[PDB]
Amino acid sequence: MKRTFQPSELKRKRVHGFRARMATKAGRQVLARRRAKGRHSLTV
Amino acid sequence: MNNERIYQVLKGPVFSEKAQVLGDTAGVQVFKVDINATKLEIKKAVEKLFGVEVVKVNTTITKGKTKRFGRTLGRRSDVKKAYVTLKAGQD
Amino acid sequence: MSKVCQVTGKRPVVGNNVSHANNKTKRRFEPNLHHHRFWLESEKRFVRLRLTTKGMRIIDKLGIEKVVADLRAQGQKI
Amino acid sequence: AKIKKGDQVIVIAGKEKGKQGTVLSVSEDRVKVEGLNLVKKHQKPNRVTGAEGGIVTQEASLHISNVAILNATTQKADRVGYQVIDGVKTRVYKSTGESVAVA
Amino acid sequence: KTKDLREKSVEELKALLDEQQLNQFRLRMAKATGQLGKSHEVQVARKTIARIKTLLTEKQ
RNA sequence: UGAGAAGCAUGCUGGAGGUAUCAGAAGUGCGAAUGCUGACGUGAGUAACGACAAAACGGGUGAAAAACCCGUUCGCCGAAAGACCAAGGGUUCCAGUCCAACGUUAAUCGGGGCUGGGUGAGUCGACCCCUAAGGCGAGGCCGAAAGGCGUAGUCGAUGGGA
RNA sequence: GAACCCACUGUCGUUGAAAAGCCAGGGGAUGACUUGUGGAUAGGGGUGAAAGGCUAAUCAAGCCUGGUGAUAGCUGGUUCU
RNA sequence: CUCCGGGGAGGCGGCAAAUAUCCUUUGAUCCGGAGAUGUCUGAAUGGGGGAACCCACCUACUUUAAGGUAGGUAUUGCAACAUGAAUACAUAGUGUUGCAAGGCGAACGAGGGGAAGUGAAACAUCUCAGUACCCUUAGGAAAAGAAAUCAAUUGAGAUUCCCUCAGUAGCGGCGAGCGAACGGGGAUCAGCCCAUUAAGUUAUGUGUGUUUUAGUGGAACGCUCUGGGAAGUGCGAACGUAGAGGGUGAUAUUCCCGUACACGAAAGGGCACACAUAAUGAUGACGAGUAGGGCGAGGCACGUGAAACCUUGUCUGAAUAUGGGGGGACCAUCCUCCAAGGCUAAAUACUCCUGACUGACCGAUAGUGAACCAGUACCGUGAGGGAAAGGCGAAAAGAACCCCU
Ligand SMILES: NCCC[C@H](N)CC(=O)N[C@@H]1[C@H](O)[C@@H](OC(N)=O)[C@@H](CO)O[C@H]1NC1=N[C@@H]2C(=O)NC[C@@H](O)[C@H]2N1
Repeated sequence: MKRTFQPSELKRKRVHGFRARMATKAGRQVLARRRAKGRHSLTV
Repeated sequence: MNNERIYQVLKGPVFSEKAQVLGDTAGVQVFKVDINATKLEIKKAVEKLFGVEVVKVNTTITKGKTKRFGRTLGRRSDVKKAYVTLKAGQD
Repeated sequence: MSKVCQVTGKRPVVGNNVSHANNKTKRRFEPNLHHHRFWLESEKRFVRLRLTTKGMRIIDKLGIEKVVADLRAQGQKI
Repeated sequence: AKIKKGDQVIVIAGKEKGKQGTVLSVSEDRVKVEGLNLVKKHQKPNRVTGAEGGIVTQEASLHISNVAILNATTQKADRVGYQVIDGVKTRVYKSTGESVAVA
Repeated sequence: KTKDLREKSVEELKALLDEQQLNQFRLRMAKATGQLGKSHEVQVARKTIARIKTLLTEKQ
């Protein structure tokens, strides 16, 4: 049966990407939190 | 195109059965080149530093392998190869 | 770009509605703002300002030229 | 104090206490002495280089604080101090104050 | 070598840099082919290239 | 040995710390909370080994062959169980070598470990020129702030252009 | 009436081959049709040929992090002589 | 990589041994200071974009082919200049140059908005609480501050913080709860101006003093017994302005590194005080749409109450030193102060970070989630969640060689 995850890299980058996060204040706060926690990879 | 870039364009020759057959049969040289080098750069570099006349250049890029030593992973760097065709019998 | 009076600086403030059973809910009080065109002789033109009726009372008492000079000195494009 | 690659030392602690020789190398806090502190090494032969293996005897390092410089005149263990003779620093024996013999 | 390197003019230094880069390329080719047993030649060529560029920046 | 929580002496193991007396302070005593973490039992050498398209023999190699290789027969698919492309994956592709772990059995075999190779374009595709839905948006209008919408523009293929 | 899209009956399966299937039958099959790529609508909100249906195996108010060690006149447990 | 200073025999960073080529007393490795170089993304700023990519233009030099070097090309605000509509003067608009800003980061400060779980043994006033959270924006601190203030013997004398007064006076479905001030004792102490204009502060240079970024010297122990090994037993000795600590084959003041103490800086940095130049303070010259009032709210311990006082959304509205504000409804008398203009150190709050030192704090299920290649493996579309895993030996001396397979 069809499952929930149907991967598409263009959609992945446009929804969860670095520039998408930079575009809004809440996304910049997300990036700040992840930098403070010390994640090795900030975004997808 | 300057001399400083000229001395960095080429890296070394390729030693393999395919390269050996190509050289022994069609007079084609195989070189490892800089990843950012272009065909015109390669042509001018070969012509200046080997005194032979180049007919055409073909290039290809091979991605590096990802493999493990012990408990850590690693990746090798990409390698760009150049197939340089010379005229008649040269080099 | 806001409900702010150019002449006096008034703006909405917050408060409470109070019912007969003393229930309190948040509200705001708004200024009596609106647009008005004033003839300015020194520059031969109409200047349009967003201001309150208290702003008009101040303009009536002091003159339009003095008020415009004060706003320009405060750094507004009038 | 100081102990360098050429001096004559005497072992003051360990299984080799009382013996003497010439130091071979100094590195960190370990020193090697000629003919002293020998070990038996079971060496496997090296396929690439041949050199069929066997049992060999070689020096092993001691702690640098287990050896003392030797005073030739009195043949006894001694400490090392520094003195500015003329305009240059030099090593001297604490007991007598004379200059330390060179290698 | 920087001592005697500093005792040369700008034009001499630039030429020296030119044959030094040429020599570095030649040594790289020789080592890649396997005709060079000693790599300190490559190391010192690199080092003097850096030295000449430093001295040129200082002198200009 | 003492009424008890417990104390004392000593054989073996172990290989560097322990601590009287009298005071002082507590992370001070566990069998249970369908308590928490790790290790190991019973069921039990029990059920099962994943489409009922199907296998048989000779030779080879090997420590070992029902499963690998070569050969001779038998059977199954054939609008897909064959041949391609996009998306997605990323070396799984080829050769040599190894069999501990992985493969629902063994394995000399492998999409497994190790070493070394391999992707060649003016014409194929992308990049590039053009725009749809839609997004962003100099000035601008609006909003306590953060911001909302939008003009000129600028992007955006699933479409047009050797 | 094939492909394709559905899901009416029965057997089996229920520590399954499968966290919704297989097999034998069944319905629509030029239309209010099926489908790829890319977009829009966001939680007392959305969307709904309307079942309180669906909104990432979660829905009479999604998920995550904070207030937060919420409160519990209730149940359990509470270690030497 | 370069220079300056230190230092004096080894060195070529770690996992991580071996090996090779080697460097170094013509002074290496190493330590401190000052310089040179410094790809691409990212506020990212030439345009665009799915971050680490795609596409450009203009100058100067260089090439003869299809390029190379360097510089420049964002927006907004301010200033100068130029140009310039409807529209005649003009203004709007447009461009060039020069200057400045944007982003990030622990806590503390100030300001704009602002809950509910809960308690009241139910619940709506009330509480929780101006707490959590969101937004804007400083500084090394911020804010406040020199009486239109309190007091009530006619006395005190700017602001801030701590101890009392006191769980008192009061507020309150007079419930649950909330909760002062006066006075007294301390910490620190400081005032100066409104157009000829002050104290103070910030930059720049000079001078003096201190501190800091490498380092140098630095005392004194032998014999014997046990033992694999002595620092341990037994016997005697020495230093102490040094008997802190760490290491060495078991427990060391006299073996090593050190310790007390005494010395030390080419060059650079901080702080302190004093001079010179800037600049600021400093659009402001005694305070009118202001004080006061009517209506609705908010703040004061104070919930409309006998409710003074402060702020203002709306409507109004004085006197102006023979004047005006306050003393908790209001009036009279007394006492006290002068609003509608400004600047100002200390005592106070905090720790992303740096150096030294300390613990009746933990010792691998503890202590940070993380002693180990941890915000990793792994889970999730995503925000996010989130582990397990320390110990051979003093020294590899890490088992040559033989046998089964
Ligand atoms: N601290 C909180 C006290 C709560 C009250 N006590 C509850 C109460 O008694 N409400 C009643 C009630 O709602 C109803 O009359 C009746 N009885 O049904 C109305 C009819 O006018 O009158 C209300 N009374 C008031 N309205 C006024 C107001 O809001 N402001 C001023 C003063 O006039 C207030 N008092």
